[PDB]
Amino acid sequence: TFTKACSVDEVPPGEALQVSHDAQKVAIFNVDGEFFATQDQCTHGEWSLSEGGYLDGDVVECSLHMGKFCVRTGKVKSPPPCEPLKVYPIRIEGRDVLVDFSRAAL
Amino acid sequence: ALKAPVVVLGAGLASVSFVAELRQAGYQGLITVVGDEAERPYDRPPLSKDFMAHGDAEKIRLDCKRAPEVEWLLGVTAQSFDPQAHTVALSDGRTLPYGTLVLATGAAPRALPTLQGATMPVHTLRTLEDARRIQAGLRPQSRLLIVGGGVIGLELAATARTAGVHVSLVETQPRLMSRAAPATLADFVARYHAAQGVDLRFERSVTGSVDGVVLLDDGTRIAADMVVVGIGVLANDALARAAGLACDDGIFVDAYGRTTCPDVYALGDVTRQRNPLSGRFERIETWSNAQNQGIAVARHLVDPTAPGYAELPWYWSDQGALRIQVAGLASGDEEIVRGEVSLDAPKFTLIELQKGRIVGATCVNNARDFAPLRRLLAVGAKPDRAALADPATDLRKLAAAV
Amino acid sequence: LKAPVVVLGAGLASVSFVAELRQAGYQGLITVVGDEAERPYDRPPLSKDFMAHGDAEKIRLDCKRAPEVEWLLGVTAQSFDPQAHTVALSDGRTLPYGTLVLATGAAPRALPTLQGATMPVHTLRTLEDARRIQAGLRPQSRLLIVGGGVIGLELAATARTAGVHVSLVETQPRLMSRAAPATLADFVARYHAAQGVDLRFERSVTGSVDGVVLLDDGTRIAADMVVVGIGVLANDALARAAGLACDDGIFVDAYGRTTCPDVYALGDVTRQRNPLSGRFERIETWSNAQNQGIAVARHLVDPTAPGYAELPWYWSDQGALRIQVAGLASGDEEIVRGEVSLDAPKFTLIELQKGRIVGATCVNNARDFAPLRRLLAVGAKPDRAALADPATDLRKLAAAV
Ligand SMILES: Cc1cc2nc3c(=O)[nH]c(=O)nc-3n(C[C@H](O)[C@H](O)[C@H](O)COP(=O)(O)OP(=O)(O)OC[C@H]3O[C@@H](n4cnc5c(N)ncnc54)[C@H](O)[C@@H]3O)c2cc1C
Ligand SMILES: Cc1cc2nc3c(=O)[nH]c(=O)nc-3n(C[C@H](O)[C@H](O)[C@H](O)COP(=O)(O)OP(=O)(O)OC[C@H]3O[C@@H](n4cnc5c(N)ncnc54)[C@H](O)[C@@H]3O)c2cc1C
Ligand code: FES
Repeated sequence: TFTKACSVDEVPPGEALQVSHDAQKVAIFNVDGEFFATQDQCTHGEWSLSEGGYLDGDVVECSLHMGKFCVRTGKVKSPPPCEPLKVYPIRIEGRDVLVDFSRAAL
Repeated sequence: ALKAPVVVLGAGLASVSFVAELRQAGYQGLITVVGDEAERPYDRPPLSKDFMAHGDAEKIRLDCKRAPEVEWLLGVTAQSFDPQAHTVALSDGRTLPYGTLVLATGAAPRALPTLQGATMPVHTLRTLEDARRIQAGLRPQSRLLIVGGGVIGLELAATARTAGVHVSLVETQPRLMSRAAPATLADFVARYHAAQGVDLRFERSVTGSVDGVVLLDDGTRIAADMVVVGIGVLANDALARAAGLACDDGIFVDAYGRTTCPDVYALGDVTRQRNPLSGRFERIETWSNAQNQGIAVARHLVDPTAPGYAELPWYWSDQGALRIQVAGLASGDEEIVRGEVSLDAPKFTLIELQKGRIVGATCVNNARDFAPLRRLLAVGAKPDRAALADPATDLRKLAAAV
Repeated sequence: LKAPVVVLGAGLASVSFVAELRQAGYQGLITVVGDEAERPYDRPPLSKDFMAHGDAEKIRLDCKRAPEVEWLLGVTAQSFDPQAHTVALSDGRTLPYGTLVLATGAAPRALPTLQGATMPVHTLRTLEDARRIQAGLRPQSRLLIVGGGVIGLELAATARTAGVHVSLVETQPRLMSRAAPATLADFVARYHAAQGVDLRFERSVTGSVDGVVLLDDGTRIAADMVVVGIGVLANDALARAAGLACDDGIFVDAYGRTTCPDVYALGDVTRQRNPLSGRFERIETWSNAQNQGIAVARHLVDPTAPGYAELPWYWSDQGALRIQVAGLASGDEEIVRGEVSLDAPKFTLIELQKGRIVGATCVNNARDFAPLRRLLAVGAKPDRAALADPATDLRKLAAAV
């Protein structure tokens, strides 16, 4: 069920705001105009990717161990992470940004 | 000059990181990788974390996906190589020819000789065999005695606690983590550890055991149902000294990973290289090194206009309520502090300086400072002393700008 | 081994390498490159007898055991490209090499404090670096000496005998700390002390005024001259710009190899495994240079020959003393032998480590040195009782036990 995790302004270009649906912390990023929502926790040492991390393009870097992933598929672009990020479907419906905390692919 | 065939001895993190840069830099010649362990190469750091918990060897698997058309020979030992024949004898009877040979055989743990014959179990923790074994020994109502107060004693202590084991810890130094942590952090962390259910014994010694009870030098008795020895690792350079290469508990290598032996390279824990920060040839026991020296060496092998390894040392430790990152030197003539050094909300950074220049820096639960201090390190910067201590200062605009 | 063979430097190390390459067989080309204009000479009689007579003829190395060598004398090597297999020299001449030997040794540490400071200021290492001294050691003169190192204390005692007023200030408590035993170093300060030499300690060094030499205790040390002996540093620049593994010397295995293929290194410029502690140090002696350089040449030529494997050892002539030191200065015990005498010395210190000899020392007592080197090399654990009985024959001991 799609549920509105934020606004299209809370999360601006090249930035990123977590979203804590239930206890389903979810990483939201804006890349040049497109939104891609991922699992907020780094698969290596479960550090927060939206808070503290560095999105360069569509690449999120981990500040803890400086590991790197793709925000569109959740695929590691650089270890230490061994596992890909699962990622959530995401709809924009005007000024609101929809995530269905189910169907989170991996 | 990189000449096929390429043969690597050891299938650890350095191996893996090494051959991916071989191919994923355009080298599609023959590669063979030998490892004396039987299992897909696995990341080591997660052993001290997750693994005691949800004991999954399947999420800590080194994913050698970036190394296509590599030959792995796992469960096979290398007994010897011949620098004059340019071959390696393996345990299963086979001969490996080489134009280029890479030693990346890591380091082994130096067990207890005083706990030579203990009626109780003891493990030195360095693999996904030992891992599985301690972990599964970690029951709720139980005892465990760790010997040594470095990162493995501390990291494993922490989860032993989360386990529900009443943990105590023998330390021969008057401090924990003498090898590579500022004293402030060490003194912090021990105080961290006391306030959790871990019983610390600095300055002491394991003189022996009795039946089911430990024996500190002070005659002390300790009922331990399980013991863990993390007294440190020694290089496995055995095949190296055997064949005449330069070795002093570790194999010496220059900036491209060259040994004193033509056609033979060396990477990772097994090696002794320059610390540009100190100028001394040290063994550098970090993941960080394991990988990046890995990469820097296989790309220079494929592109010689390219530089040799130059990066600066740094590592992490994730013990309990403390995500710690340490970079460069542990020692300075001045120390600067930021944040709140509390055992319940710890979130800070230490900066170590030497006549003004940053020689090092730690971060406890403060990742956002790490990267920018490391780059400051990398250019040996001497920033404004007062600004560095000004919490309104963000170290990123400082790192980034000038 | 690959011609043409090129050796950079022409000190004892290199001259022994090529003199031995030839002997060993090698009939290939060989070019040696020496920055100083001089035919290869010997350094020990520079702080010794040269100052007694001063004839360069007298302190000359035999190159006739090394026939057919293009000695480029008076030229400096500016770099080598290992990829190119070439050396760049200052005469604009290029040198292609098959095998390259770095035998550049090291240089006299300097001291800022005497940097363009009134009176003459010197270091002793080179021949030119010996006559300016020899022209300053006027029979009537004073003089001062930094560091109680092998050349400081050898020059202190060649001084005195001329009737030239020394004055030695060192930054450490005893003498000869880099290598001598503490036992040895006390007897040498009392001996020199007994010979004039106002030996000062833990006392550096500030301000020289054509009389008022430098010092932290306002002292008219008084001298027209100053010979400075504060230790030396590896000439490892070119291997360094080359990318070889260095750290105040070039790291080499027991075969002479550096981390750059086809490049070797010998003598004082190197850092090698000392088999007593098992550490890589600079072995800055006359015997290592000679011996290491021979053993590198020997295994290069013959494929089977074993690597270099001597334990350190040196000597020092200081006045009447004839000091010979073997191995490490200390262990967990020491036995003294003979006479420890002020005016007519003759004794032997042997160091032990959990009962095995690991060190020796002999002063004006050379028949005993030779056997202890022999027991020092096998790892012997002789009986300590017998070692101390002055009737025990150390040759008898060595040549059998
Ligand atoms: C429990 C633990 C926790 C750690 N935590 C951290 C951390 O938080 N942060 C950090 O920065 N670092 C950490 N490290 C350090 C890091 O894991 C090492 O720096 C890294 O593993 C170095 O790997 P390597 O490939 O150089 O050597 P290894 O990883 O040991 O690889 C060597 C391989 O070679 C094999 N081998 C050896 N001899 C032979 C032979 N003769 N024939 C065939 N195969 C041979 C070995 O058995 C092994 O398979 C940790 C290490 C451990 C053990
Ligand atoms: C005055 C003095 C007295 C000593 N007395 C004793 C003693 O009693 N006992 C003892 O055991 N030891 C003694 N020693 C030490 C011993 O003589 C040295 O260990 C030995 O000379 C070193 O051998 P080497 O050939 O490696 O070096 P060196 O003698 O330094 O020769 C190396 C040569 O390389 C040349 N070189 C350097 N760079 C270049 C370049 N770029 N191009 C070309 N040429 C270059 C140098 O100029 C030098 O001539 C003494 C040393 C000195 C200076
Ligand atoms: S937690 Fe992100 S790479 Fe370690």
